Amino acid sequence: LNSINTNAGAMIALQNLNGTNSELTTVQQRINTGKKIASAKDNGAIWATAKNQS
Amino acid sequence: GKLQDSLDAGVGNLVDADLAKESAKLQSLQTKQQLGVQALSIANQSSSSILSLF
Repeated sequence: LNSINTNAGAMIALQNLNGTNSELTTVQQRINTGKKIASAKDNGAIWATAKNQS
Repeated sequence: GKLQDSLDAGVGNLVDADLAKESAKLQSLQTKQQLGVQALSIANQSSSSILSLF
């Protein structure tokens, strides 16, 4: 298989690249907020406990 | 005279800030804003890698 109409290897490469981009995004977001649990999207239970407790 | 002193001390207890905690918060927030500027500078470059694809 070596057709010009498709390219799976680029597809898996793009998948891995977007995954790494998402990881870097969440890391830089926790860097500039200084908090592992910035919002309810991060982890709802401990975030709720933190809001009530604070 | 003693009643005036009591009223003025009550106003002071009611409004005055505690500078000791302020001294720690100042340095913590200076480091925090520096980290935030660094993270935003890193985040600004997300589109720079796209040109390498072409």
